Amino acid sequence: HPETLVKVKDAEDQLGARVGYIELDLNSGKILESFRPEERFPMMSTFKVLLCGAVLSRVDAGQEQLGRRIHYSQNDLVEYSPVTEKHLTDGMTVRELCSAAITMSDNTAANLLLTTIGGPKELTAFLHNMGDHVTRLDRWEPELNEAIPNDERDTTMPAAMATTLRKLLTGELLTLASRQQLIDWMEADKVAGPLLRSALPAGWFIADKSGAGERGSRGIIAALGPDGKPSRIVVIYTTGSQATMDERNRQIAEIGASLIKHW
Ligand SMILES: *[B]([O])([O])[C]([C]C1=[C][C]=[C]C(C([O])=O)=C1[O])[N]C([C])=O
Repeated sequence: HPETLVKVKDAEDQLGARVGYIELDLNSGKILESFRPEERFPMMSTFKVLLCGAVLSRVDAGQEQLGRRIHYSQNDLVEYSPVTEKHLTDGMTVRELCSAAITMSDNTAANLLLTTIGGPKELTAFLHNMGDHVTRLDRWEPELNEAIPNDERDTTMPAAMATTLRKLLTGELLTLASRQQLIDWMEADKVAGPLLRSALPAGWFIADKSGAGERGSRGIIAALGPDGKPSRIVVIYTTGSQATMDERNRQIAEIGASLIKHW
């Protein structure tokens, strides 16, 4: 809805930064609405969904186990390791790691998982194989959140990320069981409260993943819909603002409010 585009532009004005936006029909893959769909934005922690996706494909293929336990040490600990830092002694399973990386945005959990699949280059190659020739992971946590202007490293495009997420959630790429596992993690998200979630009406379905970074970067990817089921993919990225975290949260939630309102 064009009225949503009005809010998006309003957001750019409010934040004094670029905003990338996309609304995608889950079933058909049709673009319902877009704003700078083909400009690059830093993915930040939104990439964690893609990471667990690659992990799940490995599991499906017998190359990995959800139950496998990983034993890391204090040396692996990076800033923003709310969960990992609590299990230093016993380690954590692949399952718990994906859960932490997604539901809590745990940075260490991501690096550990990155290691198991062969690093950024491997994640990148996974994406490329599934038809996404744009999205790219170049660094590890937490350097990937650098967001230097004009840098292509660790970026995606709103259209690329939307279509990729769609393939992941509804394609033949993952077994049905893995798909669900993926959705289950996004659904249990615990740090995205002040974003789309704040405008969501009761009884609606939401599976999402947020992210933040330097240079006022903030973003969210999500599958949502009325009646406990998703029917649309929404991707929102911003970068360059000198605004506070709170002001960035508000604009995102206001965009959400508009999209819901004009559903
Ligand atoms: B992520 O954006 O790569 C990473 C970890 C992260 C920490 C706190 C809150 C969020 C969010 O809103 O989802 C995160 O993603 N960001 C940094 C700066 O390390």
